[PDB]
Amino acid sequence: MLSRGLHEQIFGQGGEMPGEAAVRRSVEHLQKHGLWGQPAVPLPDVELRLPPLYGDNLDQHFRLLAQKQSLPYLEAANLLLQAQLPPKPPAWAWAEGWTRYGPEGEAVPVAIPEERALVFDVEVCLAEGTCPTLAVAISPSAWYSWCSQRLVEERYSWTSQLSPADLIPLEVQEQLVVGHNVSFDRAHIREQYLIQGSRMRFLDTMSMHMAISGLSSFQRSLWIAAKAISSWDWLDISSVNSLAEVHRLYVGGPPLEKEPRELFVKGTMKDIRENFQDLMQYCAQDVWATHEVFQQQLPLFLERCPHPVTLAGMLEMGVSYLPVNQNWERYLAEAQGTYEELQREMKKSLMDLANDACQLLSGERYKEDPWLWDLEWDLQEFKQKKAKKVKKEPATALGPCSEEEEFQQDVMARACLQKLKGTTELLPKRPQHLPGHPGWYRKLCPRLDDPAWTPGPSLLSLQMRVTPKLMALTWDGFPLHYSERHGWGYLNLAKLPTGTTLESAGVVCPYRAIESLYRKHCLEPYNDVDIPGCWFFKLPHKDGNSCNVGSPFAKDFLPKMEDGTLQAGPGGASGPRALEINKMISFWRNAHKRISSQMVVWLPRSALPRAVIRHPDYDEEGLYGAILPQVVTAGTITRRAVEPTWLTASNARPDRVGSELKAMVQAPPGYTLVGADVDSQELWIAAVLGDAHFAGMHGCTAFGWMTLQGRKSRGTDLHSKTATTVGISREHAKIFNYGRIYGAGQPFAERLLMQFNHRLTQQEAAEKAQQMYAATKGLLRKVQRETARKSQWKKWEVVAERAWKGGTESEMFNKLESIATSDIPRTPVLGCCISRALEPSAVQEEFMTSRVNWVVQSSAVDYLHLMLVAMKWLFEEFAIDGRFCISIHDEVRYLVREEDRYRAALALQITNLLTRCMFAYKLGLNDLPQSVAFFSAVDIDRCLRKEVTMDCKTPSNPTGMERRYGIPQGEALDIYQIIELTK
Amino acid sequence: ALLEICQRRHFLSGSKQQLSRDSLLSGCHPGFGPLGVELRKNLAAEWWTSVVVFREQVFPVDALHHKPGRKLRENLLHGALEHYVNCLDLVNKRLPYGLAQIGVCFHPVFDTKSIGEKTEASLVWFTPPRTSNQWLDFWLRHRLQWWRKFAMSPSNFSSSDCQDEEGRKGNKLYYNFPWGKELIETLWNLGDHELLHMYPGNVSKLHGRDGRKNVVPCVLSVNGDLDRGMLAYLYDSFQTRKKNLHRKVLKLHPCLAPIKVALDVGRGPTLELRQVCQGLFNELLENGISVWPGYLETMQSSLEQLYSKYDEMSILFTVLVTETTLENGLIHLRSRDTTMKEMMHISKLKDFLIKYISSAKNV
Amino acid sequence: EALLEICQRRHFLSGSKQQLSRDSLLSGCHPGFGPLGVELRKNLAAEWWTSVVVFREQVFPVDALHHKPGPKLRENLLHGALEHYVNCLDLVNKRLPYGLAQIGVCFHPVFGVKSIGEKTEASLVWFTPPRTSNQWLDFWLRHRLQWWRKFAMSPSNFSSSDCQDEEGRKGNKLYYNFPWGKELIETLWNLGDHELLHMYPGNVSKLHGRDGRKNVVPCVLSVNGDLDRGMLAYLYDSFQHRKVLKLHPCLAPIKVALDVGRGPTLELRQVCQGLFNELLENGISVWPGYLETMQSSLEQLYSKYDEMSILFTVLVTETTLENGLIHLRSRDTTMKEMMHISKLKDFLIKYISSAKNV
DNA sequence: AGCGATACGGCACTGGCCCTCGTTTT
DNA sequence: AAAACGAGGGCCAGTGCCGTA
Ligand SMILES: Nc1nc(=O)n([C@H]2CS[C@@H](COP(=O)(O)OP(=O)(O)OP(=O)(O)O)O2)cc1F
Ligand SMILES: *P(=O)(O)OC[C@@H]1CC[C@H](n2ccc(N)nc2=O)O1
Ligand SMILES: [Mg+2]
Ligand SMILES: [Mg+2]
Repeated sequence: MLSRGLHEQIFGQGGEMPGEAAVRRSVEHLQKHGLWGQPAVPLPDVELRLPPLYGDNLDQHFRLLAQKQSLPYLEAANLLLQAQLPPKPPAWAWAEGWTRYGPEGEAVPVAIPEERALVFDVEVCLAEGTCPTLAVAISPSAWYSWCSQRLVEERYSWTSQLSPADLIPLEVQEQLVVGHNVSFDRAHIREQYLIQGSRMRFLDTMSMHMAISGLSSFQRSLWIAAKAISSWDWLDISSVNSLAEVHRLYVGGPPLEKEPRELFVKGTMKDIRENFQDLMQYCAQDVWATHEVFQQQLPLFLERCPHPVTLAGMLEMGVSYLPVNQNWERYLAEAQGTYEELQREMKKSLMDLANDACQLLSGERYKEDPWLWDLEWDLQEFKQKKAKKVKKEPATALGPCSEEEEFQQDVMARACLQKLKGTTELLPKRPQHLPGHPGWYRKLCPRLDDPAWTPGPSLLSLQMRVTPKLMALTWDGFPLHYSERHGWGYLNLAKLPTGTTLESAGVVCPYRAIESLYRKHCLEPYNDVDIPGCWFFKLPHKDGNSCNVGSPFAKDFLPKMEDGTLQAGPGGASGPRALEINKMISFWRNAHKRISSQMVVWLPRSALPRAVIRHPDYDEEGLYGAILPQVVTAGTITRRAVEPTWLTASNARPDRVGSELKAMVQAPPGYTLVGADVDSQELWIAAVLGDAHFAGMHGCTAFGWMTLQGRKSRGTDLHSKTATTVGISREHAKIFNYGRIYGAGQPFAERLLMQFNHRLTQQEAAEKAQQMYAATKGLLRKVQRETARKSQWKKWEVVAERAWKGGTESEMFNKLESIATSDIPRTPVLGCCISRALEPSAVQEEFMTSRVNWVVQSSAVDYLHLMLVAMKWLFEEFAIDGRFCISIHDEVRYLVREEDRYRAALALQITNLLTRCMFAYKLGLNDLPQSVAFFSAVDIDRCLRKEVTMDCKTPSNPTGMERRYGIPQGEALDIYQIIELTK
Repeated sequence: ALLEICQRRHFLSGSKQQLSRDSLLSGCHPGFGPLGVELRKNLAAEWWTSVVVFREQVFPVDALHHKPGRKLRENLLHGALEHYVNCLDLVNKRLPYGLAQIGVCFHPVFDTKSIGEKTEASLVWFTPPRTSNQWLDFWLRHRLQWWRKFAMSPSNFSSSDCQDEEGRKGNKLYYNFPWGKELIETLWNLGDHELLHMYPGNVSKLHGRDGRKNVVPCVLSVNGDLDRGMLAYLYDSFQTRKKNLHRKVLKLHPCLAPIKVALDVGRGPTLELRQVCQGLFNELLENGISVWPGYLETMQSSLEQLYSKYDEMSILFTVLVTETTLENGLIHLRSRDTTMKEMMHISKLKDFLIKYISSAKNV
Repeated sequence: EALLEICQRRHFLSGSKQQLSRDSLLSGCHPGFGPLGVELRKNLAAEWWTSVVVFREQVFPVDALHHKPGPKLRENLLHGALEHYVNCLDLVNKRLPYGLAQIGVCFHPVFGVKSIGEKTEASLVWFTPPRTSNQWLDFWLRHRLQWWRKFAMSPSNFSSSDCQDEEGRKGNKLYYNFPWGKELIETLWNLGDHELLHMYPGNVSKLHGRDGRKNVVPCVLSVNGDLDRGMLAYLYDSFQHRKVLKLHPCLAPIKVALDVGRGPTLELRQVCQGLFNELLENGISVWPGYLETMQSSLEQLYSKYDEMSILFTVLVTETTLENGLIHLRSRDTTMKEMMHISKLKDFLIKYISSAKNV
């Protein structure tokens, strides 16, 4: 009730728009495809009083909202654009705090620069960071230069107090701060760390540059290479995200000079004061270039992204906030400890293996070793020079008692010793590495004159290329090797000859110990090359490999390590345990720098909501603080968030060490976070882009009917339906689907599905051939399918027809290509054109996949912006405290309070509903399906995570530490209206 | 189960043949050798460093072996509990705080009538009831970590969570011997019962300032058998397939290793400026590193003989002084972990040893 | 006197009210020791083992059982060292005369009913040929006397007495002046082979060791020192309106203590924790008085740190958080000095190393 | 026209510039 | 006695595989 899925709505009375012929074609298509076995399972309709609409449509609703939410900031930006610039001061003031430079650049001591808008670029001595040291900010009125307290030589103690720069004005509109990578500067603002607030928002010129004339990483790679027939036309219309480059692109003035010494990251605080004026000047150049770039970018951005939703969305997306406490420090210490322990064990075992294998140097018995014969095995003993002379060989030149009368013979032996000592020092010069030990052992050791010297062979690895060959047996064989690729593995007769000859002089290669090792292995070039495993003699070539890349080293083959082949020796279960150790510290190895250096400002009990103090938690001399995620507002593609740490933060896995990083963001007492994850966005997006193109309704496609049919709650989604084929649940099927939509390569889907399902290649290939029915079909000499009924003809002139191309049957890639064919904005819906470097006008463009992905992912990001502005609209209109936002592409979490969590979840549901209705309205009709209108899962708890129930590794016990629990949601939250008076 | 000959040949134990697993695990053994008591010495010192020194609020306690009121003490926990008040006075009633002591205990054993003594290192940790379990888990992880290092295979040492007959939580530590796991250290959380029984009169002298309030201290306790531990490291040090070539050597950690370096005389014979060996000797012992003197000798044999003799004694390095070194000043050196000849300078050798041990203590 | 009362309040001895007398201290009956006393004894035993490890050629450390092997507690520390003689003959390769040192807790009956007392003594059993036994006995006499003389504030306080009998041909006993009564501190006897020949008959062909192509059953030297009596000796030797114990720097339990001066601030605790770790990193015993919790006076604080025999007292004021300067204060001179916090470690280490002389 | 896509880092390995020292030169 | 050329090791940026969302 009715039309195969709709809810009670007041978003337009009319309406149909029937399309009888169109729906006849859709019905016939879905009959021959064919799907006509409806389950007839009506979802429980919801009757609630919707918030007041402003009219006429929801388009003008979101438009007016986004406009009134970004109006003061647009005003401030306009104040920056028409700003008449006063010249730089002749000298910079060396005083703490802010210094105003107005008429003729005089020095006027100021605590806080009171301006509507300004540019900003903060400096910070990395040598003892992460505390700000210098800052420069220009305004439409005059200049400002801020110095930190680092003007007096003391022995400071950095616990990250409220030392960051003060920028916000007190009450007892309003602010806008622009800058290149503005999030980094925001992180150094004094009043941005508070629980409440804030009025001040930020505008990033880097993100704006990315939105206007951005380029993909693949493009960046060959852009900087400038130092595929028409792939070099966009080279001068776009640039990399660097400040100098973006300035050379948008301003095109003289090349700004960068600091040649990199004193802020290479030097200490000492050499900074020696070059204070110069560094100040450089910072000024930076904020000035940033100013110009902004001035040139704002109108371009406003032109290319006309809808205000993107503007306000980008405004709220830049003011993220992560509250934390001492548990953060404890997490750091514990995780680092665990990591150091596991690494200690691993390196201990490996160096143990490396020590007992060094003994077979004497005498020349290493040549027999089928693993250790490639490396050095050197024996050095250098050096000395003659100075003593002459002509005499220096190479050969039981009595019981009780004497002690020679009391001072000890100091005689001592004197002789010291006198002998200080006469040999001038014989050598520079202490080289240990020559006695073989070369492979020298390389596997730290230098003697190294400040971080550890005894024995260090630098063991995991993932090196010497140690895996040092011990491991090789796939029912003996030797492993590397040249262009390591041991071949994972990611009508054929013959190949053989040969064996000697000529001298090369390294000796054994091949009998190999055969004998094979004999010992089966004690429990051809043949045995297909499925079994064996190594030849020399050659070296492929002669039976599946992967076209190689894998040094095998670090994700645990099921291929705990099933016999392959194994290690010596010996036992040391192999799979080593792989386990590698798997555990894999995350913390490539992230510990980002996590430990992740700064955090602790706010004192004087500058925090006293309503939290009233709440029965302090907690026991506990410190409460926070950290701003420091996120680039818009990075390719499309204008997604870009953050070094929190966007690549590992989930809750009982295997990984720092797997708790996500659940360490604990909300302050009295407060709680309420968030949600769209399930699913891009799939339903592609679905809509299909059905809206085919006809008017949402279920008039083969692909678009299955997306909005399944429920994740005690049911089966499309991803889950493909995961139960079987099939692998569930993320793998998601990768398979989303990988299929953006180019279902036959070998890619092959090795992928074969990697995830673990079976034989034939049946797998059958499954793929069954699943490749979706993309089929498609379009002198050519593919045997055209616009004509038959391809065979004689001298038939038809070059005017070979301009159409599109798939058939199930999928809807034709529309995704339709948006990828337009040489004009290509912006659905909304509705923002991107990159002068990917726009097919004056571009080959040969970047199709990136553009299909651009379409759907842009729909996803506009979905995100819509969610942001929608959530912001009813959070200020109603009494919902805590508006701070924390978004991760699909998911989005708001820092609310314990008494306004359910109404916030209700706000999330309303938001999702309105946004879905928006995507429905932008293509027609305004009507939308049932199992897609509202969220299915709403997380409401203290720390943020994936599922409501969370286990972990490092702290072992989650609730054992001071935590709580989560709550699934749901249908019980649909009883608390948006009005304050509930329950 | 064949390294016993190495323990007898090189005295880390008694030369008596009657040294069964039972006689060693019960503590009825005739005694340890000089290298064995030195190993145990360094092990106990390594305990004292990583338990008492670095961590504050932990003070040494001297408990008696007997009672004023014949059988001796079974555990040095009670004697430490008797020194609770006085040690509360020097800490100014600031708990959590602990008392550590390494003393020999006497255990009555019915051999299937005798009594076996064994050295134990115990730490009694007086901690508030609010944070008892937390300190239990803390000490569990840290003790287990302390034992899992110094080992060539840390996988052997394990832990076991167990409850009392009443419900008190506790943890045991095992080592995997060739015949199965064996208890080496035990940790328990006594619920202030014994302290309440010892002081029935005034319980006011038992209150400890938890912070903003004085509470009755929950008594945590960790007792570690250093004999079974010494034997555990002794087995762990000794080596196991397709190695193609085997050599007898026990790989003890350079920190707890009995003799650090071994000084000898090569080429041989050379008279009479060999008094430099004495210089290097006193110089070495002055820095607190163990050095074996190879002066008066009957061998006069293959170098492999005394090399294996030093490898059976887990000696880290073998420094060789010959006449060429008497000429220039570059003595020879043979590491145990990797048997390889290496030339080096004298004071450079001293500082290399000090740095070797110091860095071995680290990561 | 007024020394036994400052050993109770500063935790050198265990808590007692009746068994605190000198007669009960001289006896093995206890009320054992306090942390300061334990550390003092540990340092003393350490220096003992150091003053015999430098001795050529080689002396092997051993441990003897406490109870009777045949079913009881030990009186002397000789038998257990005689049991490991034949075994340690192999390690010395039967080459030269050699000894066995060991420090252990021996017992002795103290006299209602009679009880049992304990004492931690350090013994050395030096096996040496009969022709060169007396000379080596005089050698050990001199070396032990000098050993007690090094850490002594006064060499005249320690004395050496000679004696002999029918069982022991020649023996020497080391006394200590209190001066409430000279007491026994260490015994040096020259027992014959009778003690050793009694536990191995026979076939006594094992006992005789090589002495320059000569087989001879070695005479036994019995060194037996008391570390508790020595502890009390140095305690009375250090006691000097002032009440300060001036124990030897190499012997003193806690050699430095650092507090704060400025009001309770976290940064002060940070700096003091840093200095704490730095000082403990180079093996320097440091008393943490920065906990603290009040820091009342300074004179009674210095009095407390002088009654605990702390060499140097360190004060970390608020200026230290600017210049790094810190307030040192000696014990033997009580001179209020000031120096940078970075050069403190080197100063303490050099000062301790400067006390190494004989 | 043919295609996983958008990122974020990490460690292992390498050819090249630069400084130091010795073998070789008035 | 004095000028010159080659060998060795560190700092540098680039590249190939892998780590995560
Ligand atoms: N490899 C990979 N590539 C791509 O391109 N995506 C993107 C495709 S869409 C977007 C969100 O996906 P999701 O949130 O992880 O999943 P869901 O299907 O949106 O709904 P759920 O309920 O969570 O399953 O990420 C995601 C991938 F993982
Ligand atoms: P995480 O919780 O696994 O994922 C969070 C979001 C979903 C979309 C985005 N993402 C994840 C993985 C991949 N491969 N690509 C993405 O865009 O992160
Ligand atoms: Mg999703
Ligand atoms: Mg997602």
